[PDB]
Amino acid sequence: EMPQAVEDFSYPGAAKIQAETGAILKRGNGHMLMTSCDGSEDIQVMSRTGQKDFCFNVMAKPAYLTLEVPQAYGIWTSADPVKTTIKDTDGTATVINAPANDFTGYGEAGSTGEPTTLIELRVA
Amino acid sequence: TVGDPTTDAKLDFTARLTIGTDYRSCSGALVDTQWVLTAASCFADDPNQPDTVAAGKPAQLTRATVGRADSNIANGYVREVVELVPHPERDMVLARLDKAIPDIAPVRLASDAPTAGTPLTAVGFGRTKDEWVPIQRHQGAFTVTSVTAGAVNVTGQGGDAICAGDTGGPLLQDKNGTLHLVGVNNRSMQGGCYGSETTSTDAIAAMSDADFVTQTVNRDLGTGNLSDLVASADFNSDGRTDVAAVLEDGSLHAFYAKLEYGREMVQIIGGDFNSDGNGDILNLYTGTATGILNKSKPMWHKTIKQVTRFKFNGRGLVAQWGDGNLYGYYTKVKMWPDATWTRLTGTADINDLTAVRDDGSLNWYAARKLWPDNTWTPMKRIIGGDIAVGGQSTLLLYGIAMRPA
Repeated sequence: EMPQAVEDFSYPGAAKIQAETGAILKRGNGHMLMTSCDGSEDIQVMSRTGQKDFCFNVMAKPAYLTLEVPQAYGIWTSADPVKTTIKDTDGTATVINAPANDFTGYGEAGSTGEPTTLIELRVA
Repeated sequence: TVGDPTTDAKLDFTARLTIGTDYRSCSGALVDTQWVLTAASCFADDPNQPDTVAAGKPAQLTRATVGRADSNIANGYVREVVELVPHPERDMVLARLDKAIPDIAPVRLASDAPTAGTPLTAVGFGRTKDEWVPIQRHQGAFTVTSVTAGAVNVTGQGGDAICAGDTGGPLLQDKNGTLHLVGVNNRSMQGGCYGSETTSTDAIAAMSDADFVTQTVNRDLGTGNLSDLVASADFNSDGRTDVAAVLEDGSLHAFYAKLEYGREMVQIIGGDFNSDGNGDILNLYTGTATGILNKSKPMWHKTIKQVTRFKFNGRGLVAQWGDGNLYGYYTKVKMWPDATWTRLTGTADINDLTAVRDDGSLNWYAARKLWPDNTWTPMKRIIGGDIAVGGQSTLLLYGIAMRPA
């Protein structure tokens, strides 16, 4: 029996990504895609888990995707400001505003040394 | 729907709708400037069981953009949905907008189903083979595999499956530049989609329903403030006398007896005057097979008070003159020995010419009392064997409300 052709804003293929890269994805506005890192870099996320890293591509602005990546430590930006929400081990969340065309870190490689988790990645 | 992007003004009657902030999204198309047709499942808590999608306001704020083929530009119109009218049997709903979009034409509806082998096209804002959400809408190509009870089964031709976000999207079949809506996409195998894989390209769509739309879009033509210009005749060759009435738009609308509403001067009188099989409406407007009146012509080569229909020798009019006399016309005859005419009405097969006295009494001429009480004083333009506009200008049949409320 066929499924309804209705858009629920659940990231397509998220089940396979969890199996292959170790990252998990949930809901977004559909304008951010997970892709490979091969000269097509836009927003890059580095962590010490899963397959080490992965890249995302922005299709339109504004855009967001509430992906989850444990033990993240660094982010690269390009041609755009990036608003990143991370969470500590005590459940407290904070927001870091990263500048365009630069590199910033998170807790683990930041000011606190905490093994924080990426909760939300938002495009200006 | 996986195919070439299109922004041409052939499919600018399409629409994209969203419910809530990020709750649900699906496609649709215009059937009027005020009405957009989509699937009922888009508004369901469970899209696989669109039974609880009741008529009335949307559960969540629902908005739609029309004609915006390219999402990166401001081109197109944005309207809010105020009311929903679900189909009583199948997965289909009509959305009423707060405001009209008079600039964008609707798509015509098909008169019948496509058959197996028929080349159909489809357009929508759903997922592609490589994008979760597209920038521009895309057009695909499908063929009919079979037709079922109120639905059409289709398959992708050379791939191009119906995917996700295509629900509510139109199925189209064109001929000689004219596009007709043949159905609305509901479910699919979703093969060849971004983020997923399956071989099958099969999909199912609800069959287009012209009557459902007609009785919803035009649901409120009457019941409001109508003129007294009402007349009866058979305008659909059904064997049942229908009713036509003039509305505030200055046009004459036909309401068909089962009154259901159709699609398309001091006194008005109808009847099949020339025995042509199509009811007509001093100039005679002749009826045609399509229910549309032709250009009128003079019935002759100003002191008459009332004129109503009357059948003479199987075929006619009766005119009440200011002198109190009543004459029938085919050649004319005297209807009554003296000047004793009273409100003149049309005829009906009571067993006969109906009439109303100034004292409110109703009677008929072969007069004899036709109604136990005397409450017909305020009644005007009584038409025909069942037989008044009423004090609220709502036609009653003798007094049942033939008109909806």
